[PDB]
Amino acid sequence: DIQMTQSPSSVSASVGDRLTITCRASQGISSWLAWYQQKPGKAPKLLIYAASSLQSGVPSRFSGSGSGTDFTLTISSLQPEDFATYYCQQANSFPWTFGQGTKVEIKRTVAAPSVFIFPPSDEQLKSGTASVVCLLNNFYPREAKVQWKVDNALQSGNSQESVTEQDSKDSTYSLSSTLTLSKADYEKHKVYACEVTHQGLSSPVTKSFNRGE
Amino acid sequence: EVQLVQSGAEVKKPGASVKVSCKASGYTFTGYYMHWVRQAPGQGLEWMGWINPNSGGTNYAQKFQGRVTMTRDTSITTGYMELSSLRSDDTALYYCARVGAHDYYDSSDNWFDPWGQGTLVTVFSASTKGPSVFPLAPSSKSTSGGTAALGCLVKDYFPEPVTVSWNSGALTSGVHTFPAVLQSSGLYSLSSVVTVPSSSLGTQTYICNVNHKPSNTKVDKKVEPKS
Ligand SMILES: [Cl-]
Ligand SMILES: [Cl-]
Ligand SMILES: [Cl-]
Repeated sequence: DIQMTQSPSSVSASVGDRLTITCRASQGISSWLAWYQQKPGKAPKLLIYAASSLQSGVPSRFSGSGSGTDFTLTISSLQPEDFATYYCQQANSFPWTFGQGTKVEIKRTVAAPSVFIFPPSDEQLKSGTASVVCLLNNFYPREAKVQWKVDNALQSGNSQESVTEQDSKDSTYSLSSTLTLSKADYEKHKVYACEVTHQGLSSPVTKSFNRGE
Repeated sequence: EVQLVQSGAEVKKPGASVKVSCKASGYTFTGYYMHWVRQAPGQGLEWMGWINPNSGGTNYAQKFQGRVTMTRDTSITTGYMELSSLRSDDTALYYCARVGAHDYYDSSDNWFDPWGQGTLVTVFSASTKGPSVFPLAPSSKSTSGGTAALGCLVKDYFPEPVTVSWNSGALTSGVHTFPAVLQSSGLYSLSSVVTVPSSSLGTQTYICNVNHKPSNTKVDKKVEPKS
């Protein structure tokens, strides 16, 4: 079988940069090479085929070059929506095989989060559980610290976080932290607070609410 | 429009079989091969085989030979991929893709285009469980500088995935649907949020459309400010 070796495995670049991604075949495949883009949550999409032909409808900043064993995908002017994983693929011989993929990430300016907090819904409380959600919206870089305080007591062991992939329009992250308690424990305290620390904030930001108000 | 629409995600026990379908529309069905490609956790892509829907002939990657069967039903322009004796590392996103021919690289027809949306097959002994959907209501504590945040919490489901749309697809700007977390119970949870003008919470309607296909759960939840 033909092995396809892609490099680099990942690259961080700025909007407007020229980016090059390489793919090396283990043997000569002439021009039987394609490049695909896989955006988050989506199927791959053909960008370039026959090493250098542009697929209809694909922005022309994506171009390909090379023949034989060494191939290059070029993005001439990187855009935020180019955050994606790119794969080469040979069609010279079955089995058709792919490179391991190159993850493209976008560098941008610092952006402070907007912070929102949600008490549990009355519907959920009826079921016996209280989920309290803290949202950090549209920040950069990804490093962020979320601390839960319940009646000014720092919490540990009862929250989970999830972060989005970089946004396709502004390259920021968003993050949810969910504090989960029994309805009984929830009803034993008044003040629920989410304290956010991030490079874009001069001082930590706290969003809080009093249970039942 | 040329499109390939695949069947929904499924959980299957180790040793069982799964049969994924790929409904083609908008092109001459017998005029293109249908290929299958799968994507494991490490996001590598792995070609599985093809079916020629005109002749019915197939060709499978040696890795899946004896375990995969590709078939088609021309009368409903649908292809199928059945993978038997499922094992833990068969957990993957399975894609169908259209390929025009295998002998002329210079044509755009003769590469994977388009692809189906993928079908997540989870190989595990646990039973399917549908999610609960709770509102994340906009309030004074989720309103900063003229913008309000609101959302839906989608809790306690198995296996992945759930999809969330807003207002049946008409609301996409500012939506963030978070990657699922694995709870200690073994069930998944995620939230989907959107930011909107605070000025119009009284006049706009915000409904999250939650789909968990493994359990045939579809939930539309209206999210409104709490009185
Ligand atoms: Cl060679
Ligand atoms: Cl409520
Ligand atoms: Cl509306």
